[PDB]
Amino acid sequence: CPLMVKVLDAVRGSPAINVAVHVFRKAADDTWEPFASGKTSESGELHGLTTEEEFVEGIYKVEIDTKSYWKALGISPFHEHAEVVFTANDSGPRRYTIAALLSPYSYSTTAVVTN
Amino acid sequence: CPLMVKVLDAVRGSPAINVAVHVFRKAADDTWEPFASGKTSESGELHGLTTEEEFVEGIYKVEIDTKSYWKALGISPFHEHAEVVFTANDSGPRRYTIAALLSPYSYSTTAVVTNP
Amino acid sequence: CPLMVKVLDAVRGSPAINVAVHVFRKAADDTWEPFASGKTSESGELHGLTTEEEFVEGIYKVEIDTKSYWKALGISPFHEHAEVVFTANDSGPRRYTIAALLSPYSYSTTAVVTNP
Amino acid sequence: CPLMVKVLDAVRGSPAINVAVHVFRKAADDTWEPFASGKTSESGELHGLTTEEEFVEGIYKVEIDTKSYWKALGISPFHEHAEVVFTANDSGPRRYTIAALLSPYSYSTTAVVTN
Ligand SMILES: *B(O)c1ccc(/C=C/c2cccc(B(O)O)c2)c(Cl)c1
Ligand SMILES: *B(O)c1ccc(/C=C/c2cccc(B(O)O)c2)c(Cl)c1
Repeated sequence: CPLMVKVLDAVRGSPAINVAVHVFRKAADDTWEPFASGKTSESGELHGLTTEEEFVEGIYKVEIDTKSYWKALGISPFHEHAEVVFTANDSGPRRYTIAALLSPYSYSTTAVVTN
Repeated sequence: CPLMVKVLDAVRGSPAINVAVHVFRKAADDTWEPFASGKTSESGELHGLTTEEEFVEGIYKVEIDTKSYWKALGISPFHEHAEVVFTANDSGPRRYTIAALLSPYSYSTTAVVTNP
Repeated sequence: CPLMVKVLDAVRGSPAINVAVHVFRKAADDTWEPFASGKTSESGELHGLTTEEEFVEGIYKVEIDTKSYWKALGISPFHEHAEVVFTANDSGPRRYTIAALLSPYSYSTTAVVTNP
Repeated sequence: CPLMVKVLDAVRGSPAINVAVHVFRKAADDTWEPFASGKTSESGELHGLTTEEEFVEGIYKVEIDTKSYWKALGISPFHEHAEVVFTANDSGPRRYTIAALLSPYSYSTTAVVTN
């Protein structure tokens, strides 16, 4: 698990369950090609998106469908989705956790990058 | 205005209006003495808490009554309040904005510190 | 001023000054068309991006160039930028403030939406 | 583990390691009595603070010594510490994770409350 995504709900104080997540890698023509996707688990987590062989250096975009998550809960959301765009850098063995904390009109995201 | 408090609502996408704020200052005997208090306005801002003369070096606690705020909107929030504790003016007088972004089970706070 | 962007620095406790901001609008062919751009001022605010006439219903993307900002301070940040994507004015014209609080490996964003 | 504390570093993108955490419970005279404490692990986590028998309903304060954490890294911090004050409510079996994401002039905290 070179790449994990974790999503939390700031309104209900819970994991954000069954949230669609799409990962894209930037191509040479500078467009976003699908790379991996899934739905978050009961623990708000999404594992097994990629493997260390496939997860090469490059720019990646993690898109979290926050709008559908809120809509299914009956709450009026602001954002179309939440997007996290970052460079994967090989300099040193790294595991990446992309965490997002969601509110209807706000979100915050952080990266936890470890050996 | 050496100390201003700004409060936003992350559920409604609006200023957080009518939020009670209490400020304390740590006294010599190490207890929290009441220093100033007020209510955020329609813009979510609380001005006029203190003056440059009164706002001396010290350790201050800004306690924002988040629970009352959420309860009136029908939500039973996690936190009793949000408190922000910091040393002020120890390198000379500064202007401090204490900003908070509120959700029922979460909040964020940041400080903007400027030199007049 | 129907659209304003405000950017704060969580490491320095200050406005984030000289941050490039690019705004796009989703066109009919579903591509992102350049809509407006600018630089945050000394107060971390970016005013004057658009007008009530120009700022029609649509899906907008506000892209904040966080990486350039951190790089100039010597920090190699995690994110390429912060992007904020939202439908605007679909219930009539509103005023939008897009606020962001920046750290090298993290950021938060919130929207304040008011009705004039 | 009825109560867990997790602390992350937003500047370095890592767990906040070896951070002192103090938990207090509010007493009848409305003063804060020490309840539990520890230092965060290598994963920025602090487990085993209490047990379900001891963790009764009441108001608790979690104090995170953020100032010492930043000082030991050579970074000038704003806050004296970060404090999280909440009511533990029995209505339903609950596990509490108090998470905090730290910057030198800012922090955010959320509660993840699950069965
Ligand atoms: B939590 O991660 C968080 C707290 C606070 C803010 C916003 C602060 C703000 C917004 C508009 C104006 C001012 B001011 O200096 O008058 C401050 C965010 Cl985005 C996130
Ligand atoms: B502030 O706006 C903020 C606070 C906390 C988080 C996420 C915390 C987290 C990350 C990974 C795992 C767990 B856990 O419950 O084991 C919690 C963010 Cl993104 C932002």
